Amino acid sequence: TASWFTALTQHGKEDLKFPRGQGVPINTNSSPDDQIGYYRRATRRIRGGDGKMKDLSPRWYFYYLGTGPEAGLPYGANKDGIIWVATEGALNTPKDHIGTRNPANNAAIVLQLPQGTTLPKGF
Repeated sequence: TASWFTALTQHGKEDLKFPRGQGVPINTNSSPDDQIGYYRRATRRIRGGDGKMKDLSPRWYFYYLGTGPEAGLPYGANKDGIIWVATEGALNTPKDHIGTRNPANNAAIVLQLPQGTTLPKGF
């Protein structure tokens, strides 16, 4: 269970969020009804240089609605580390026909957004 897309890295202090209508990654292999889902924060820890564990910059992976680690959440559900995005005209239906990616036979799609998308500080 992998995201179809590469991650957004949060270098700043602000959690990811998008104005309504923005934030769905571009995917030419999906249609207007599909453009809806969530980002999920994935945090990694590493052995620091001084020996103590430390956090790396959080990553945010996009998943289509009804897929991925929170495949059961309905759109808009409040849950820490989960933020919601939807393009105008998407259908609030699970996207099982898109699903998630098997790295064995599909590279990640480099995450792109249409120009002029409003990113928070640090993304």
